[PDB]
Amino acid sequence: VRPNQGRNDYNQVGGKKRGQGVQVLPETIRLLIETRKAATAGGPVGRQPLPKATEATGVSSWGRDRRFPITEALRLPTVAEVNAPWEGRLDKVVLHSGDISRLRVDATVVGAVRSFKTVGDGRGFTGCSALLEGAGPFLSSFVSQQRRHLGEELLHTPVRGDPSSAQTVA
Amino acid sequence: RWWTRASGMRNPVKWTRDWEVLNRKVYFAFDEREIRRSMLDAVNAHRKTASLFHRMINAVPGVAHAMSLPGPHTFFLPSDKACRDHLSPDSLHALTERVAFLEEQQRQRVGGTAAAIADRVAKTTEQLRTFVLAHLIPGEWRMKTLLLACGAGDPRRNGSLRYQDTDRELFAPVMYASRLGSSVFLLPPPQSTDEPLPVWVQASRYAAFLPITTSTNFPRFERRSTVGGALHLWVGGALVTKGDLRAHNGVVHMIDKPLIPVQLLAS
Amino acid sequence: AKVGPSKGRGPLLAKFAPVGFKKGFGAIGLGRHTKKGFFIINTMLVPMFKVPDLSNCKLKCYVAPDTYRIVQQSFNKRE
Amino acid sequence: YIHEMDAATLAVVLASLAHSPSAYSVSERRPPPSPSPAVSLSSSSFSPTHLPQHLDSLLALLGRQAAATAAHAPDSTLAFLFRGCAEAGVVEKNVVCTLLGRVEQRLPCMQLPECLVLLDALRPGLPEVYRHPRFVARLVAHAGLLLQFRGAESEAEDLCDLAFSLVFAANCRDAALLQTTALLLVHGKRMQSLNET
Amino acid sequence: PPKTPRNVFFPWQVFSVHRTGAFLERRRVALKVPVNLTKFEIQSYLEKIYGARVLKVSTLIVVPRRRRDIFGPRPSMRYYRVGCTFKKAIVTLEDGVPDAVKMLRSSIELAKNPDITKHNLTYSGRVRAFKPPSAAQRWEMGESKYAWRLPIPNLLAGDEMQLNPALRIDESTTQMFPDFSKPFFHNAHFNFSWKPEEVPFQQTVKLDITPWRR
Amino acid sequence: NESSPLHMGAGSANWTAVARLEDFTLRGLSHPPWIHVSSRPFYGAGGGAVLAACMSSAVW
Amino acid sequence: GIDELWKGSYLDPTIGAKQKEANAVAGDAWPACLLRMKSFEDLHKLWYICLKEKNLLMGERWAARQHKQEMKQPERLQKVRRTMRRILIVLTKREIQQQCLRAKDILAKQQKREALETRRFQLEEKMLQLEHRIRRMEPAQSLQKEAWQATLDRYRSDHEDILIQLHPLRKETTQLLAPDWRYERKYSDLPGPIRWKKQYIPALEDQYRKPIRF
Amino acid sequence: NKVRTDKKERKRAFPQRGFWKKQNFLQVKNNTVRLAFAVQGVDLLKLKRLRWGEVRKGNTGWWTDDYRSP
Amino acid sequence: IRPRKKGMRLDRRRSKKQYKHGRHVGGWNYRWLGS
Amino acid sequence: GILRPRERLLLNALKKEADIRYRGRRMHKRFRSWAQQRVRHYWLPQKVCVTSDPQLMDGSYIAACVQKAATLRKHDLQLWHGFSKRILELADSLTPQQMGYIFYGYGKSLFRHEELYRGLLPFVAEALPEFHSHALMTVAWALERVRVNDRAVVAQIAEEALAKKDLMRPADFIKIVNCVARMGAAPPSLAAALSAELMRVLDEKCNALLFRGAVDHVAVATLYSDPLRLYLLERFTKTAICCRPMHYQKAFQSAVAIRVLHPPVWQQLSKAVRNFYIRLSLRRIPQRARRPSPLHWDVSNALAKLGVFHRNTFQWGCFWIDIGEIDDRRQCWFVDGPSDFYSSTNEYTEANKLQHRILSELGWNIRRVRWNDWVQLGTDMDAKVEYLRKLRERPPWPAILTDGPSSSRQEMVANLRSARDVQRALKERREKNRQPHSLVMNL
RNA sequence: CCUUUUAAUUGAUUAUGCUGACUUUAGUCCCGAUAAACUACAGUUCUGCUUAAACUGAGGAGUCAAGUAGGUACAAACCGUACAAGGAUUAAUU
RNA sequence: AGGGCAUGCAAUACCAAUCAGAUAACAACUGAA
RNA sequence: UGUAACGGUACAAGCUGUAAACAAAGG
RNA sequence: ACCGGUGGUUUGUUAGUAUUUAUGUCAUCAACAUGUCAAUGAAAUAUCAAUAACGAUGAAAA
RNA sequence: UUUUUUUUUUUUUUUUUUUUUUUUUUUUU
RNA sequence: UUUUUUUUUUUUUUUUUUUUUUUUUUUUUUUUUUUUU
RNA sequence: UUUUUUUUUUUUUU
Repeated sequence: VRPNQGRNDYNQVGGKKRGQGVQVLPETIRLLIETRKAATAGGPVGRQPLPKATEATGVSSWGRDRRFPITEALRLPTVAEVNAPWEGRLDKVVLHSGDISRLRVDATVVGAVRSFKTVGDGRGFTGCSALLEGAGPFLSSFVSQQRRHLGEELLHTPVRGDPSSAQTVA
Repeated sequence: RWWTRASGMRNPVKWTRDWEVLNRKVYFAFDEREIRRSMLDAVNAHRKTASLFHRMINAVPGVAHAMSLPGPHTFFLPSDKACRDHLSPDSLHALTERVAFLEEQQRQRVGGTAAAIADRVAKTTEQLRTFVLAHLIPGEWRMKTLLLACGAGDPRRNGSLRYQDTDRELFAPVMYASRLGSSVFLLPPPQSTDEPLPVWVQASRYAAFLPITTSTNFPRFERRSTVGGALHLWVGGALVTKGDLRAHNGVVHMIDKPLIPVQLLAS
Repeated sequence: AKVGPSKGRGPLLAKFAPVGFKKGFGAIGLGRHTKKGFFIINTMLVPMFKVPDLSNCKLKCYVAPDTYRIVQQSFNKRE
Repeated sequence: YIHEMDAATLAVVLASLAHSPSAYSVSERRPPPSPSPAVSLSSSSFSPTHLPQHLDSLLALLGRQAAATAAHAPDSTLAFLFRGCAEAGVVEKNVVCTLLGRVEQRLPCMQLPECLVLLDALRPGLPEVYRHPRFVARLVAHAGLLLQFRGAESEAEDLCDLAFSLVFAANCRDAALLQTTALLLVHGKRMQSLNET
Repeated sequence: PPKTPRNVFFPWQVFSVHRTGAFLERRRVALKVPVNLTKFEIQSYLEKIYGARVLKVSTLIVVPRRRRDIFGPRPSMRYYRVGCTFKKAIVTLEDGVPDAVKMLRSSIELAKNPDITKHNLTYSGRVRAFKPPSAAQRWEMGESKYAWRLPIPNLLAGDEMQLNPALRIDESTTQMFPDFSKPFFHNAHFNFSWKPEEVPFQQTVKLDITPWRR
Repeated sequence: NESSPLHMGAGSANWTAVARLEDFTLRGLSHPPWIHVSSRPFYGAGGGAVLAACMSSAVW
Repeated sequence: GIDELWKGSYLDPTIGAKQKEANAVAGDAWPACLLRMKSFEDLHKLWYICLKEKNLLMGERWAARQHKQEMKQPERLQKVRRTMRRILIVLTKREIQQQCLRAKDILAKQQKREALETRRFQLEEKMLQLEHRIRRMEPAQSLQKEAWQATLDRYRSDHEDILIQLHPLRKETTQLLAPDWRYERKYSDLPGPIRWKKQYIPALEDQYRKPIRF
Repeated sequence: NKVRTDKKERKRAFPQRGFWKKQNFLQVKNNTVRLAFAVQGVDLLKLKRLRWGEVRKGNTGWWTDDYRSP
Repeated sequence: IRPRKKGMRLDRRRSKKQYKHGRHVGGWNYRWLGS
Repeated sequence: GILRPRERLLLNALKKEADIRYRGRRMHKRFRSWAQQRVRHYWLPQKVCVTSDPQLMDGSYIAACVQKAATLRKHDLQLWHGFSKRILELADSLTPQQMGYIFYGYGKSLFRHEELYRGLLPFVAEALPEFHSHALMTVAWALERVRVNDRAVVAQIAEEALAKKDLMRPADFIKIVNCVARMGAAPPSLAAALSAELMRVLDEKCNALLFRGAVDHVAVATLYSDPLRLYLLERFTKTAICCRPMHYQKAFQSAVAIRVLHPPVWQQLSKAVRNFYIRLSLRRIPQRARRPSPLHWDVSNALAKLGVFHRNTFQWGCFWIDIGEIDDRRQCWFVDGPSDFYSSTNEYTEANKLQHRILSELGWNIRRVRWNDWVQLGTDMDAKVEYLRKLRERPPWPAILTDGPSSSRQEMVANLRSARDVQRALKERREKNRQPHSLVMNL
């Protein structure tokens, strides 16, 4: 039997090693979740006459309720301002850390496939799936119709060192 | 992480080297070996192989109690294949129908038609019990025991079983260029039968090729079953593919033919 | 003492001990132990040796003695 | 240590970041003797310390981890994970696909308590990726079998939640299902629980 | 020593040749390496830096023996050692290597000639040598005892090599063929483990354990 | 009196001695004593740039 | 190839004594003066050349040691060691430059961060006081309530701007706080390493895990 | 022991008449070495016996000089 | 020390006993560096 | 405690038996090793679900799925066909990397479906310039395994390989060469260029381990020039140690074929080199277990009924013979099949033609029996016997094997389907005759 | 030198006293069971004991000690020796 | 102090009821330092 | 902080830490 | 008058001084082994010449 | 052929030792 | 009769576990869904 | 006393 006897820790019932494949009951999970949920129960405060900016320029936004916030592009600091001390060039360049999709901009550059098909995702880069999900189903139809209508136009590129050709293409 | 950890090949323990004493342990480890499992256990283990038998045993009462006794016994377990290929379609279908009927009766219990059901079950149970019990034989009869009994070990009777040869020029021309260009043993009667059981031995096809790949010292002279082994045991003209299924109650042998009593045999 | 580091024996080693003592000399792992005594080796943990091309190299291990005087002479010009 | 989290931990973690998180919930190092703002934890008109937009980096990782952890999650935790991802706002189609698949796999093995939490993921305002017709059709079909063969086990509160889910979340139009749910709430042997719910 | 990182740009390992007093095969070279390197790492070092062809790499641990300061006019009785702990590596190169590099030579002690004596000696306290079965000796990938007479090999062996084993039997260490009828040994010419059919029938003798019963 | 390196190492080794209710103040050749040994001396006329003095307090 | 280990050395059996003596000659070690003018690639190649020379030298060293004799021209080793040290000195200074620069930039940003933080701190307390004052008088209407609402409205923007401005700095500041495998001695060997201290995570410490690495 | 640490110096104190000579084993060992050199074709005994400044090419000795009068 | 005896004893470094003395080569009065 | 004397004996004997038994198990275990290696530098990091909706899948997703299925050996028709259907739809949005993965998966799975290969080939042909080593290797490797020759595309593959030689891997280069040689699509000029590049590749960036893979009897005698032949042969000798039976066999075959076909080159070798090969033949080379095919057995039964003695299976030095007559050993038959010919065609393979010519040279009366001709006979024995008899009276085949008439996928399918039922009806009839059915129970 | 002082512990044949050297007993006592031959024309000395086979398709049937005890010039020195894939397909070269 | 500085002395204590260990779900469960 | 092991140095009661007895020249 | 640098006195000419290791025991434990880092000489940057003798340097030697 | 690793079976830690260096955006080629 | 072994793992049986999973090494063979048996 | 693709998990047994 060895001299291991007498110790209170001898043949202890239940242990770290013993229990390796046991999961907590859903009761605990539910309890925790509910507890966390029920921490900010209260009435509204402040004022909200006008709706929150959640849409592009021109288009109004009163009915389309959005749970997620949207960041403004025109409000971000520039690299020069960032690097300035306390008291082209980098005066019009911004390096943002966030969701591209959730950004109000005039234009967005996207990397599409050669066939120009929106199936699941594009090239897989960061934000492509976000962008394509945000975009409505009619994107596919528009691109499809455009393909057909254009045709030949989609099979040429400007000549290197040809600014006039680039402008004509544009 | 102790004094010694060597195992396997490198066994620290010391064993006896004497062949005389070593020759006694083999007998104890092979003949006087003890088994915990019963006959039923062995039978069940091969339920897949003998489903018919496995089901009949547990279906018809009496057989289960009979096959659990402490006294030594010998059992034969015919194969499903054997049954299928031996039995006629009508007999096979009729047997299966009655087995299913008994199983359905038990399922109904656990879950003049009333009078007729009693007579039908009474007759079918007796018929199947008679059929089943026929295989059972009192006493423990081993494969070696039978083989020796059949005169397999007698030099005066091993003449037709030891010297075997075949045309080597036809099967190994490259290695031979110069050539180019038993008795019946009677067993005790079964439990549900009075007639004895004859047993004999025969030479296998494989036995006639040993000299081509083995050192032989013969003196100067002056269908085929695919089962392995040099010798084939025929118990009542049923070939044994497997045997020596030792148990706490006896032995079990698998035969390639279902033994049917005369009482069940047609005219 | 008869047994131990007291007669120039030094620290215990695999060699100087019964079978079963586990002690290496410093290495890098290249796999893991299974539940049956086997060992699955992985090629991912092997280091990579980087060496530039040496087919055409003008440089040598040592410097010519005449270099010293030439380097020295340049200093005097700055005066 | 996002990548070291389990399903259980990750579900609650996700929920935390989705259920109107507050910055004052964090601990303090040698705070003043007076109480902390955490005592009240009421609906504020502003975001303390940081804005909600400063967590997408972490969100991405969370989702990725969820994706991985999906395969070793019991049935009970699986649905909680599923709902938590949608609540959080996991937009990643590649991430969602696998989740959907596993959910589909494990669907028949679930029951009404695990189906209501599933249905919660199809509420309005959530991403449309989770609203796959092939998924919702199987879910609403499975709910019918549960109500048909295990209707005596469902409680009044569960039936009330299911009625709201089948009308506002799933946007179903099955008059037979709606009538069965209505009948099983007023005609069944549930007066004692209905009066106390 | 310090562990080797994943990307090595300035390796510090120093490789050198070790002159051993034992006999070495043609395609085998003995090197001295640290005690912190692996087979793979050793292989790669030579493969990338030197670019030498390598087949096999064997490793051994070398530990110096203990010594005592007993000699001299003023001994200290203190313990010490000569040399350092290292890894004796053995590399099986593709090409041959001269013996004058790997093996030692000395004229003062004529007995010290591992290159000349080859494996005939043990160079240690090994009274009995050990030699496992050879590749050719083994069944798998082993030379056949009956393949010499085949048609196919002879085709290849056209006026270039004789496959008949009867043309390569030593005459100074072989006995004449005895008569089967007459008693003779088995090992004289029978280079196998089976009784030839030519041999007449042999009788068997069984020991009597209880002769008194007669 | 038998020779047992296992016993020796399991009862009289570096990790086994520390568990002993002994006078550790005594110097030990093959033991981990707790006696202080005063370190490297003062500096004479060598280069001031190459005089070592600390390590665990300075590691970075 | 493998031949390089002994080719041109004293160990070479295919050359005479005069050739070995002529080969034995050497010059001066590469100084920091010259080593500073070279680029990364030249120093990287010179490192391997010096390593090859050290490997060749060691053999002779050991050979001599064997016979209890001094190696011919022992200064070569010293020379090679000095060159090898000087190359790494150069490289390390090159690295330290960049490290310094980085440090400087972080200190530059810290100062603005500080002030921004302070301001935000103040504004949050004022907003909380206004929200509590508004909440205390819910079931009542007055001018004061409107006034407080206006002021809170003002402060909301006044605070949001601060966070918008603050975002960039926080990320940048918290650069080195987290570990980087790239900078670790395990995954790299370049000058200018970085070390980190292990943390205590109960969530991990309370779990049963095997010492496995794959 | 080579280290000279055991109690093997106790017996040596007392005088002795003689000691064993493993001639049988030594002879065998020598023979094996001789054979191992003979197969290559170099004489070891000859070199271990010849006079310091003596030259004897091949299997030659005193006997050789007998008939070689001229 | 035996297994049974060793299983009920703590390490000496677990206590403050190691910083309550001044034994050193110089003598019995040791002063720590930078004191 | 203490034990009974009776029990003691039994326990000790049992224990002893255990030892004996354990000693008796590791006999044949020679080549085993506790240590092993597993390839892990190919799996993707991203997680996928094979059992997912194919519609929601993309190129990336599908690519991953295909390879994971292959690795897990989840052979499911229902699963694979959906993959193929979705791949056909998404054929126009596949990256070179993805395509390669797809190909590798298909090939590893041995999923015989020409419909997909034929549809994916043209897109590969257009994206050849953007292709890489791995993709290029996988394409050919899959194609070879599935036995779908494409001389139009395979050649292009080779040319792109040659263009990107400076970026390619030795292994992939070697495999490409091998594949090309087996498919038979390399004109003389291409062959020459391939050989010239291969020699430099082997001599500059190849080791013992990598060199062994360059050994191929079919390739050696049809692609490789004399200068590369000699170098290969010479280096094999040196690199023989680090080899396997699979390479040994190939080497031996190479030697034999060279001797038989190119006496000059053979003689050009050195004495030492020659000796190696000479001695090689004398050794016993392990071989995998082999047994007759159902077609083989049917042919053998017809032959035996005709009244001719022969053998089932046997080895002859370095070549296997389907049928060998005992009365006249010179005679031999060969039973072909669908695999013996390219997909949708009846053209013989390079290995089959090489083995036919080597034996014809060596003097073997060789006859061939096709399967499409045989199937037509149905389950009639007299027709097969007459068929065989008519063949026997005719002269043997020429040295140079020729191809059969044209065929089609439709025809192939039809034939296969037809044969499916024949192989089952014959088995049923065979099996039924074994049943005596004598016993009759009264009951 | 003389004179004053000195807490020097200041005084020896001996406690079978402690630490060392060197005489007498005292060229006394102590020596283990079995050897011999190597020549002036060929050869096999006697005795005690009796597991001395090293591929035959099979790792010689094990453990432990030696903190490396059958390597090396009639060396108590220096210098070497532990390869589980057996590297010499070294059946060739000269 | 320009640069570099393997490994061992069992270390979440620059903090916090006690009682094994990488410092223990309640209870069982106890105490002169 | 104080110490033990391994490696280098001339194998050592010293020095030293694989960069193992030195960078002294940033336009 | 803090704080940095330099110098001197006392402790102390009257007092004392320890760091490395061969050997004992299972362990606790006990213990002052063996002149000096050292030919000698103030100086070896004085030890020359070799064949016996006589010769050289040094206060002194072969 | 052993040792290593699961079980027996034990932080009943064999100082300078290990599948054990911070715990997977790994650039799949 | 003095009343004697079983857990890691192997085989068999029963299944909705999982890249923590078998070479992108190689051979052989008539062959496999839905609108060819 | 576990033997050749790695883990989790249930019954019987020569």
